[PDB]
Amino acid sequence: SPSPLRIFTAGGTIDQDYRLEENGLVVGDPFVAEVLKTARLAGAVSIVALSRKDSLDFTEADREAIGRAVGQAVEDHILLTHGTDTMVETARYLGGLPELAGKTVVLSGAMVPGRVGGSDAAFNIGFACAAALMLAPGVYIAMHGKVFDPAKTRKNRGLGRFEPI
Amino acid sequence: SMAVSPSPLRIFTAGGTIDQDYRLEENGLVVGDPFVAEVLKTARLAGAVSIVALSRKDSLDFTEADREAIGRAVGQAVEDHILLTHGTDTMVETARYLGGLPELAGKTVVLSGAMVPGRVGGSDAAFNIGFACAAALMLAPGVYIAMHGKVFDPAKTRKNRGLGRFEPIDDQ
Amino acid sequence: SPSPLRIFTAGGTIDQDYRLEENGLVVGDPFVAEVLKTARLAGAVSIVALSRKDSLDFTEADREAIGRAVGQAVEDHILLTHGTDTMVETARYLGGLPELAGKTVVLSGAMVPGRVGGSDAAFNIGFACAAALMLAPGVYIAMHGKVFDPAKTRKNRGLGRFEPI
Amino acid sequence: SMAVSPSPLRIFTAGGTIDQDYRLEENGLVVGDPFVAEVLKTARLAGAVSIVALSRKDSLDFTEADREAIGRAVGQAVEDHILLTHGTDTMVETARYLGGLPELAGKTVVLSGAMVPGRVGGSDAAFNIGFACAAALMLAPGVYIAMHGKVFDPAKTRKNRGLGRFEPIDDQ
Ligand SMILES: [Cl-]
Ligand SMILES: [Cl-]
Repeated sequence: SPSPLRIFTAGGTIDQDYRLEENGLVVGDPFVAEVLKTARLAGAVSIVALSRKDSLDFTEADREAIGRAVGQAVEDHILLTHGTDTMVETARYLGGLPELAGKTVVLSGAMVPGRVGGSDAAFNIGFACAAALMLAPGVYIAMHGKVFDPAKTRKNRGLGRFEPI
Repeated sequence: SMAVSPSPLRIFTAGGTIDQDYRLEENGLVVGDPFVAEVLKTARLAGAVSIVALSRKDSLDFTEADREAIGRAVGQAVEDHILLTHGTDTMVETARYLGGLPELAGKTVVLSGAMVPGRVGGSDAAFNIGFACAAALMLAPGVYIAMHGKVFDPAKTRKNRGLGRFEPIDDQ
Repeated sequence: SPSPLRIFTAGGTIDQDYRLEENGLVVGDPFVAEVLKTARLAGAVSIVALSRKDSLDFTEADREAIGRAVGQAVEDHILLTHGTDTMVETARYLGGLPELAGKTVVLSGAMVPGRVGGSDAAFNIGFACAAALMLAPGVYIAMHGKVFDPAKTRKNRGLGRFEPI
Repeated sequence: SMAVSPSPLRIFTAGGTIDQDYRLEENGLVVGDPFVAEVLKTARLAGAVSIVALSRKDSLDFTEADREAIGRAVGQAVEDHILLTHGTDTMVETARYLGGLPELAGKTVVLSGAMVPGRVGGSDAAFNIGFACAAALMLAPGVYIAMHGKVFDPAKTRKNRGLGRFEPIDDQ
């Protein structure tokens, strides 16, 4: 085989881990690296860290910086792992950038941290890798085993899911 | 009417390494329950996926009659998006057989599985299930093998039994 | 085989699990039950739920109620899973009760939730079950692969461990 | 002087089910690295435990010379608290052999392992390691089998190979 994939990590629930110092969860090392370590991949992949912030902390300036970072990739297939709180805001922002118009850009993450039992993360990473390879140029959210149009999607905080508007 | 989430994907299971589990009686691994069901249980799916168990035979007892039954089951499915979980040692033989059924011509059929049992630590299984579900939804009609985070053409693929990987057969 | 063991669950980090509604960890179902399900035990065990409170929330009245509950057990071998924040306070309280003087009472738990990767919980449960069977009547803390005297122990919050005073 | 945490327990590993792991080459389980090390890595121990790997032989290739080497290693240890991880099919034979060595008379020696490999989901291994570490520290000198959350007298124990459990031999 497939086209080279570049993966950017912006934090989120997917990456949370337990720390004794905080007596709870903190954004830790990118879980996507753990998943891809055992995926026995054939194709070229590179993983780059952007952020470990809470996605609620992202400003417009942070989304502009994420846009420029995705634009630094020569790869035309991109996965961004991200928190679900503001995944829609980032995805809509990227979808408006003429500079990304040739790329397939998929945002994903997890509702349950990858390091907690019963997580969606590994499935979501496989699904989102396929989506980043196979979908036409555009910006997408891949969650819940489907592909969402960011312009027509919202995060339901109370129900812990993405849904059509 | 209130929105109904479609369920475009059906899954069939034929066993293989992906489903192996330890049994005290055998003092070893046997083909267990379908591991794909465990992965989808926690995937928080928007739709549902019907998972239909076809066979758990050991690779050695898996016959041509068994492959026929798989082709009947895939062709009879209403869904046009199909994932078959299967052993890797004869996945190419099953994929090639399904590619020859004209009844499958409008369906996207993806075969997948795992090199390491899902119930053993460090398994490729969950990644492979996520990737193969997407592939079965997104690829054009045809028969494919989805492994190692890529798509293989069954007519141009072999299994390297030593290394536990699929490899392309290069054109000459 | 061994003498019957009664296990009481009072919550704590050991039992924490991720909930979408809280966007974080909450005290969930007792992890000791998950561990003992696969331990293939020969002996008689019964598990009883007392509390799912944060151990910091326990009052003197709650510790008196825990004492009376342990006293309702005919078993002379007792494990109490508990949060580490006030495990010493509960253990010292129980150690002062003449009514428990014939029982072996062991408190344990985990520094990392059992449902998070890399947890101490399963090891701690095996160790603490053995301790509850094998130690002389008394009240003990079993953590870090050793047995602590509650009267001579403190929880180091900053270092996430129990240590001699 | 500032307090030094003693390390009263030494661990020896002789393989067994507890250590089995999946290998692509064998298309199956082999005796892998010592799983006891994985469990103790995350136990947040106050002391340290030296873990000494003695053997990984398949039960079939495990010989009387191999049992002798285990008795030499346990007797030469400075520690008087010893846990040996081992296969369950011949744990009673090894335990009985060690019980006959006068050099072991002041040591508490516990044998343990797992019915299900540590690297397979749903394994007894971590519980068994915690329980057997405590047992090796708390029991009086002697040789014991610690499994199923209890202590077995090797002279009065058999393995039920069908059920994957140790059972007492009742006195008559
Ligand atoms: Cl938290
Ligand atoms: Cl095997």
